[PDB]
Amino acid sequence: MGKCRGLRTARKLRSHRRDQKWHDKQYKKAHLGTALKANPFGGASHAKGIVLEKVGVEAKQPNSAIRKCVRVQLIKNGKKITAFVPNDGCLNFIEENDEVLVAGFGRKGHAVGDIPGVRFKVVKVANVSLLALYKGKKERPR
Amino acid sequence: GKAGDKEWLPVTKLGRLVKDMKIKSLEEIYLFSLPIKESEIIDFFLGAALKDKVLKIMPVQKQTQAGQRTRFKAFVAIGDYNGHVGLGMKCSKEVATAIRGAIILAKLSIVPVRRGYWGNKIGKPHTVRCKVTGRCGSVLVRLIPAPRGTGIISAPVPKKLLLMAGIDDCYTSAGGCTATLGNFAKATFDAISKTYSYLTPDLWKETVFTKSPYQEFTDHLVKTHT
Amino acid sequence: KVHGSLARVGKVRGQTLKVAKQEKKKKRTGRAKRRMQYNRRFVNVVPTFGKKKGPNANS
Amino acid sequence: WVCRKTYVTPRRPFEKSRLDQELKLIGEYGLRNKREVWRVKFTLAKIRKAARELLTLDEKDPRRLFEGNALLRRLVRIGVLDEGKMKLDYILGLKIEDFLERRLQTQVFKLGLAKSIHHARVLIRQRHIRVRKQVVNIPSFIVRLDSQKHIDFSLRSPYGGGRPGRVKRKNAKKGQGGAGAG
Amino acid sequence: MQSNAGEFVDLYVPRKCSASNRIIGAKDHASIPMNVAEVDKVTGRFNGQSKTYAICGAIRRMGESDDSILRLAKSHGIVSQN
RNA sequence: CAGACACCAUGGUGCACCUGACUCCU
RNA sequence: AAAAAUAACAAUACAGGACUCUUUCGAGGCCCUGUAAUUGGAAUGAGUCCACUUUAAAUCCUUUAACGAGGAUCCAUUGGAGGGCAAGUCUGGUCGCAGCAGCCGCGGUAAUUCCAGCUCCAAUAGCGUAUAUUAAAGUUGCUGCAGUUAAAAAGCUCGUA
Repeated sequence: MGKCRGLRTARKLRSHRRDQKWHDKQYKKAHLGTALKANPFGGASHAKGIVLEKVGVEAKQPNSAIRKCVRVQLIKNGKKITAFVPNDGCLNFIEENDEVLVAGFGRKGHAVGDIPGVRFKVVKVANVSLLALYKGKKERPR
Repeated sequence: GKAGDKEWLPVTKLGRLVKDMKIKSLEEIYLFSLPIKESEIIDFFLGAALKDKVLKIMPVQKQTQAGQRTRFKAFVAIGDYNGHVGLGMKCSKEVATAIRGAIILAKLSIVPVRRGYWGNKIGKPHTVRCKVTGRCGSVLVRLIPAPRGTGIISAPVPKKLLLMAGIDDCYTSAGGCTATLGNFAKATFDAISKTYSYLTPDLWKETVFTKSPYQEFTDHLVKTHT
Repeated sequence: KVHGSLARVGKVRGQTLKVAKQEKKKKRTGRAKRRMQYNRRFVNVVPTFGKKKGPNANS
Repeated sequence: WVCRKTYVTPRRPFEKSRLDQELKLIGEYGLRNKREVWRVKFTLAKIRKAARELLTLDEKDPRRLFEGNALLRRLVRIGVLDEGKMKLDYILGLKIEDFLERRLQTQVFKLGLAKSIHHARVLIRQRHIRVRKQVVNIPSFIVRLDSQKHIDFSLRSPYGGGRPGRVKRKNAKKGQGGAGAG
Repeated sequence: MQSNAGEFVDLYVPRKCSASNRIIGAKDHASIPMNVAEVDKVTGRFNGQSKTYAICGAIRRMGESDDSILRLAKSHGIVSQN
């Protein structure tokens, strides 16, 4: 604790609370617009984008496996981002220039799992629902 | 086919007055504020509804000269749903030894909790009369009474503890460390024995300062020793 | 690090295969399904027997 | 223009003791899913707090009385509450199942052509009953006191009295084509 | 601690003290009565009933109980030379 | 209490795992 | 967003729980509920459909003559079982691979984390995801934060606002 308290200090605590609230990491970057600026989401819920390339990522230790991500430039955002590929046997559904609906994965701003720098996933590979592709409910028409 | 037995033994003046139907309830000793070293005194008096709750058997350990050494830190609580709850902690090498040890330690350590009313004045108590609290390593467990139909709005560890009291209507707000659950229940056990500790104006009517049934029965207490 | 070469996609899926199991009695739906879930779990015989299980436990 | 949800969602996702407790009320009263549990669960939290707020109001307040005596009467016209107690302390003591008994379904199971509460929901859903001059098709109907005095066969149930639709005819066709050999 | 007029909510009535005006609770240790025999009135051969005075551990752990019963046995009687 | 005192670098990896009941029927 | 279907219901039988007989056994004995072969009358729109209706005209709605369920039906889904987190110490495969895993984590061969089967759980005409924000959060603490050693008393003092 430790504060002034009187009958005119509404002027103080109006200044004092928010200026201490600016020290919050969650309050700062969300109100700097940097999450919109550094990340393509923050200003989108889903965003469609062209596959730049398919990136078969060997995982940095721990969790020894191969991640096999994909790299996407969005259309509304234009940001050359790398999205993780879930769904075993469905990196095969991806090509290059294979326009995908990307989403943030689970962290909304930082890396997940055993793999640094990747914070995105693809909802719809070829915009034809990779979930239904892994379920077999859809086939890739491309 | 296997069965258990019970044999009474008094080790104090109380347990003779227990076994001879001179002390009939813990409520006397709860008024008398006397020690109890026999969990069977409790078992002589209630023997029923005293729900045993094995909370956490957590494996704690110490490092030794040859590797390490571990033990099971079992948290067994007792209580009937009537205003009396207990707790035992037994740190044994086995699980069930640490369980059945802390079972009897819960039996010996059953304490009364004082239930009351929220804003009610009648209705056979449903909550506390007063907001009570307790800490165990910076984990503050504050309890706030509720009226009837509200329920025990709690973390799942005090929700069972407020259940065993019979405090069926309570609010919670806890601050501190988020993971140390044994310090949650031990801080929660501080608040429930605090229910008698708050001085109600109903408790301003003082008592007649009863006269030590050691001395009141010391001639009846002559069995092999007074 | 920098590496971007895929090696195996569906390596375990090409060697792990599936079948189906047909309804002898149907998958009952909605109303009489959720009605069935209470009465089957308790009153068939009324539970007098048993301990230490889940509904799928080999435990 | 204006709509709302009539069910509720708790803040705990998996509380299996509660999840099987909700399985009881479906099996004890004949419900569709946990939404029919959560529908009355949506109401009864507001009912106790409305009982709580009027209790914490100062007495002889018309917003405590005229609203409350309506709320006393509204809970008694449906026969869930009885007004022999008729104060806010006991309204804090009501429950879900007092309404479930005053549903149309259980009163059909209590009174009439229902052998089961599977069966009791069916007789409303397959419109065998008239609760008034009213084919009533809603099992969550929660009834009033007079409502339990006119539940009959419907006149669209051709058994127990009614104009034939196609079913007692089919059950006649079970003896006139099921037994008439064509 | 009681409820509505004739109805008693509490499980029991915990004891008190006269030195700190403070209750003696449930299982409180060094929380004891003090039974001091009524000795009688030059005829002698002490008369039965001991004068009781409940002492808590708090006034004991603060070391108050010596003057406290001196405020209870001298002040209330009976004691010679007082 | 109260006699004499030099430099000596490096080095590495998996398993401590979360509940109760006693119809051996003698 | 609201109502809430995709069938009950018995009979049968078992599998028993009281029960009654029986020293118990066991039998009788229902509540039955699953499961059996079934159904038996008994239904119902989900439909289809004359018709009345409807309204600017309609349209739907409701009204319906009439048809539309014994079965694998007129046949629900979407999520989860390594924990957190409910429900696979399943069955198979895989063998630090493929994948999975918000987090804590599996997989380096007798995989409860994979991948499936199966079983179960969960909600349910929804369920799941993404992102967003509100709480939980007394981790912004006005109520109500912490500042010796975890973040946090200015080098010290006067001294105005």
